[PDB]
Amino acid sequence: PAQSVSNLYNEASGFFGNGKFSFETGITYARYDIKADNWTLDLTGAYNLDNRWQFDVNVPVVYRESTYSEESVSRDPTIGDVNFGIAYKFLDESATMPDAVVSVRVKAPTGKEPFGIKLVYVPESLPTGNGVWSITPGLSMVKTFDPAVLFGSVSYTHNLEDSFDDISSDVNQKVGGKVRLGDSFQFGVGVAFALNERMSMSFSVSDLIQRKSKLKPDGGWQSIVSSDANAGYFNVGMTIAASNLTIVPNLAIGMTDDAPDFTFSLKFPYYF
Amino acid sequence: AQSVSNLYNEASGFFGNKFSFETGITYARYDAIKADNWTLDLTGAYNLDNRWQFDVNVPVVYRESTYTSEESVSRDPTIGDVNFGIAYKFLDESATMPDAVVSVRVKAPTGKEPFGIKLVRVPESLPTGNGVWSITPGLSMVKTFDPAVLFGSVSYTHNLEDSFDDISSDVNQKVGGKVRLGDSFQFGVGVAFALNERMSMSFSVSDLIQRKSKLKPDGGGWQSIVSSDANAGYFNVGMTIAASENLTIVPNLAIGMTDDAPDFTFSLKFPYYF
Amino acid sequence: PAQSVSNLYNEASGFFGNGKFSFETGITYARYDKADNWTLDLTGAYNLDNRWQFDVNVPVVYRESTYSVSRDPTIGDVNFGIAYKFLDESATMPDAVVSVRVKAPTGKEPFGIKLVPESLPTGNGVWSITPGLSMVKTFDPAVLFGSVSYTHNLEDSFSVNQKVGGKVRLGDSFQFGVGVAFALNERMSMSFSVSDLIQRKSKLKPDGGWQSIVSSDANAGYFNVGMTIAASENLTIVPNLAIGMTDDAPDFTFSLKFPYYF
Ligand SMILES: CCCCCCCCOCCOCCOCCOCCO
Repeated sequence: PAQSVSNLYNEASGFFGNGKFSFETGITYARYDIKADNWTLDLTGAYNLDNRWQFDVNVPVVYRESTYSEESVSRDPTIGDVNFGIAYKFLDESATMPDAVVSVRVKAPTGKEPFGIKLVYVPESLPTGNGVWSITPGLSMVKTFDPAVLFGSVSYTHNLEDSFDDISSDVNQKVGGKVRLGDSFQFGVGVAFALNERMSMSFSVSDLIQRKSKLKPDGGWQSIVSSDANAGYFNVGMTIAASNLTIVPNLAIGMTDDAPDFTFSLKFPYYF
Repeated sequence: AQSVSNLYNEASGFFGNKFSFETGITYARYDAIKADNWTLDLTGAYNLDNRWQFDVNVPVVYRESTYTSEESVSRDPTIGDVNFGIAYKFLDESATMPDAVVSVRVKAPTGKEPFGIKLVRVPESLPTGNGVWSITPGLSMVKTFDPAVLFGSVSYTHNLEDSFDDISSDVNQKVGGKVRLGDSFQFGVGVAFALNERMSMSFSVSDLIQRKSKLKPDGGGWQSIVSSDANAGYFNVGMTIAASENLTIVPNLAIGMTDDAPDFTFSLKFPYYF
Repeated sequence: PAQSVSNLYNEASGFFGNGKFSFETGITYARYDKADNWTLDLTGAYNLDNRWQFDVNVPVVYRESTYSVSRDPTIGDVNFGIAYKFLDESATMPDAVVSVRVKAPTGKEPFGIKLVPESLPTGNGVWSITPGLSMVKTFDPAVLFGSVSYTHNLEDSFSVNQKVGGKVRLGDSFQFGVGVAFALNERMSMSFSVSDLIQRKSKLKPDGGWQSIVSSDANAGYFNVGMTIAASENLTIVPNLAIGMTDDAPDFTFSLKFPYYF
């Protein structure tokens, strides 16, 4: 099973199932237009049991400079909302069947919370995480139809309701409350080709819908306006085989207002 | 070559593979005022000796727009502007020469006119059409340079003048009048490959330029509307997928480039070919 | 050979490999949001032995910035370019090339214009040395390729009720891109690429002290889909869509160019 195909399948299927363990460094620039430059170092380890089950942690690391006639704000490399996945390959591909993988991705509020950030207007700091617990079930198909590998994916992210000491952006008020960050549905599809024994290329489109954030001061449920979100991405990416070592570059053209203008990913999946 | 022919149908606008029925779900996202527009197209088409083609399209228009606080407007499954189309394929592809099709698109103002809709200060309602007739002549050429299939396409939209009971956005007033919607030009090109016996992919570009719109209130004079004209630009990525070689699944992303065009537009078309 | 893999390189690399004298004429449309810009680029070129290439480019610019101001066709910023290949590709190496472009301020400078403003400019109005490195390399069938450049702008001396006059320093600019290309058949190729221009801020000193212009800083992301189609033995047709990504690019840009190899 040549590395172009197997790198292509890993990337698409979300299921690092070439070896038995796997560690991966990723670096991701994103550009928001408030002008804003955001880099993101990801660190991600995964192990495999019975060719069929996968477990993994991911640790994100976040530098962030936002500019607001103009004044600058910063956040130096902090975590990160740490997330762990479990994944299960319920269907192995055949002529009649696709490859299929159900998964669940719990994510925890380890990063700096966006709530309580006062306004000395320009923020006194920038966040690194939305401040709540998420749980994201998800599905992904992949099937080779020589020489196009078609692939696709759905997921839904329930956030869990949490409470907070301070939720006033105003510089004089400790107004405590609690927050339901509303749910999201995430859809995406695309097609990939094994260009040669080592290289593979992919075109894909994904979209993300967030269903509006309710809030409750210590008061009644007053939902945050402007908080619901559509986020459209268009992606061109390879897949370049190096050694066990691999480089995976990707561009993400921001089709929506809420998605960043573009985003350059450079991932380095390494397999023991 | 099932995908060659599915590519051409799609590129040309000319069903080669007698009768054709086509159901077409489309989503489109505007955000400049946020808006989520769903369209459903029923289309039926006859084809005569791969030479003449008549067809009819019936759009159906769900719509939802959003204007500290902020109200929303909606618009339940109302049908849009129906249209009949005659296309004549005057060149056959050869070594020397392309695959040429010339066509007219007669488009009738069945949908809910935008004019009159009183702005309840946010609209009272959302339109489903432009309220005027229009005939749009067009050309489309398609030529292989194996395995690259080049294609092109150009059209002009002449809108006819029409009278309305009310052209005013005011709730408090009713001024009837006439309108000339500014005519529009539409150029676009692209390339397409057959990936296998069932599938094709496409990369394409397109532009729509529109002349400005004029009103005439009674009994005043013609007055053109500022910032009414537009240049809607689009980048397309697409595929053909022969499903039962009879059924064809046609997905297509469309990335808006210009503020005048929808942020994106996903499309699904299910040509059924008899 | 082949004629595509040739023309593939010559766009990616910016280097006339397979020719002595070369002349390229091209037309470019760009929409902003309202403005409409066309540019006619007349490029001449000589190349010595897949090793040195010299080239002259004259831009001629027609613009319509609808607030409604025009600027009838007029010469832009004429530029020339010494360019030198320093690695020819092997199984191991890439086709590397180093380049230096001087761009002289032959276009109408933007600094004079008084605020609908009187006229539209057709050039930044200062000189600029502009070095840069290219790579191309075939990993059958993928031709990977990439670019890097800095852009030093030179200082010069030179708003309506009043009329002040002094020195200006245009921001320096780093640029870089990457892309895969394909040889589709004997006559034609297809490309895909990305690039981001990063313009540093711009100081201005009245006849006074150096004041940064807030806003003059910029980031111009672009995404490009392209082709080379071989017409004659020596005429390529080079179409290229360039979808802008950030607010500082144009919404879009088509370019048709026609390099003839004489
Ligand atoms: C809260 C988590 C963020 C939402 C991500 C959901 C995406 C799940 O889609 C399944 C397919 O994913 C494709 C690539 O994912 C790789 C991540 O796992 C690394 C294993 O090597």
